[PDB]
Amino acid sequence: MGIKHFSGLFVLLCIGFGLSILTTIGEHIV
Amino acid sequence: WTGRFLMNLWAIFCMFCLSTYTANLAAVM
Amino acid sequence: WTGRFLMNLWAIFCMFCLSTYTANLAAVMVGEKIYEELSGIHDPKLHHPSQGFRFGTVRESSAEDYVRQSFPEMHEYMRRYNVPATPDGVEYLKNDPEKLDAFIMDKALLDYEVSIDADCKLLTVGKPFAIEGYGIGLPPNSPLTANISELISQYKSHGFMDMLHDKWYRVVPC
Amino acid sequence: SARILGMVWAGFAMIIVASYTANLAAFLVVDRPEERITGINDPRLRNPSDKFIYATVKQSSVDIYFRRQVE
Amino acid sequence: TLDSFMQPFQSTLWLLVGLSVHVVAVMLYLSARILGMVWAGFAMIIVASYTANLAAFLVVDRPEERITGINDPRLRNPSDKFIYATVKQSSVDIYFRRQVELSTMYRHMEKHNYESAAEAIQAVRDNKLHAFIWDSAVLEFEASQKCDLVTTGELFFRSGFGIGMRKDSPWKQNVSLSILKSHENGFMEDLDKTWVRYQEC
Repeated sequence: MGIKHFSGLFVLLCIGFGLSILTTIGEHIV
Repeated sequence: WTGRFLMNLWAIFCMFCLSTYTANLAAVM
Repeated sequence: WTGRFLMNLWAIFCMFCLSTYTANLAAVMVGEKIYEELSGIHDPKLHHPSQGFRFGTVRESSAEDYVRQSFPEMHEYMRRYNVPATPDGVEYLKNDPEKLDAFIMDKALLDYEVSIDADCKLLTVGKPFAIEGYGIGLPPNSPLTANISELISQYKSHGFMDMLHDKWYRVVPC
Repeated sequence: SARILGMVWAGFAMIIVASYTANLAAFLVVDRPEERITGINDPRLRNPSDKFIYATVKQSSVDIYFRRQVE
Repeated sequence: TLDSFMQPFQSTLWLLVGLSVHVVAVMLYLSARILGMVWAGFAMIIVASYTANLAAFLVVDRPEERITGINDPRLRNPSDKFIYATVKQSSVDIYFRRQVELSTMYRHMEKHNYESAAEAIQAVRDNKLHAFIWDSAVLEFEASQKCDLVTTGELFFRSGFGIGMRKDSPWKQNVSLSILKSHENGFMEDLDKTWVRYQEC
């Protein structure tokens, strides 16, 4: 399950980074 | 003082939790 | 450059050391079985005295008379270590504190008296030396001096001792 | 000597933490008491103790048969 | 010992960690606090997982090698990695054609088989077979001089090397008397020390 957990962690990290970038872009003009 | 004590307590709790998690992961292996 | 190389070397060394320590601890906690070790009869552990051990036997019994008159240097080094009976002997060693630490007595009784003690604290050690053999003693030339002989030979050859020897010397894992 | 003492103390703390973690993991792996009694040939069911007083209703079917076996 | 670090396929984990670190650096270059916290947590979790996996791998060691007895599990269905050879045309073959239960056992002993002790014990060194079945004293001796292979296992099928004598021969008793009086008087042990066991091993 180690590979599965690592893939899940990577997916969660990517989603979090994308959401943070979008929020920062939105608040930059806000 | 208060902040240092709170940080130390949080560190101790986190270390205990990490040890417990590692032990559980080893046990489930 | 130099700082990055130093940091990388330090981190790699710390990680490898932590992994090695974890492996060593796993090996140390994953198994342990040592006890003592005796090679045989000739080992200087008892053949060469070392400040007064116990290694007792059974007074005037079967197997003491061997060391009575084959290694005639150390009978005084038994004398104060011979409790009379067998079973009180075998418990005289287990109920620590230490009172005795080795024991010389015929094999069969020993191998029985290790196999009803689930505490598993005991074990046969070393390789056999010398020999004896049990038997049935009869008066001076009674008529049944051979009928028993042929009969018991037939019994043994038949496959009858196996039934018994299974029935009693049960080997249960501790 | 402050820097050297601090580095040594940090190393000692890390070593203590690693040893504690190793012991905890080993203890967690070890714990497995279970082992219910099984049958007619068991170390628990071959010798007496005080923690295993087992009985049977007296003078009844079982107890009579369960007495003749000299073995 | 501790050498199979790369055998554990740690290369894939190292490559994944490197790619994730590069991705984190790119994202921080392109909010940085959240990504840094995520990377630190991932590093700690990966460290814990690597330690746990290393401990689990250290637990496994493929123990219980060698052999225990004649009724132990391995000696009842030899697949291809325990082709043990007796010494056909001996007493041993006869004793494996008269014990009924051992039938299946015997069958595979009539696969690859030898015609002398010498080539056999040599082949033990040649590392093809992983056993041998042949009487006691010869075995312990051979193990002693050619200190290459250690005896093992228990004993079975007991017996005794008597001294044979013709039926109701004139000396039918006195040899028995002398052999007993010696056999307790520390003689056989002396001879056994001086002839049957050596200490080069």
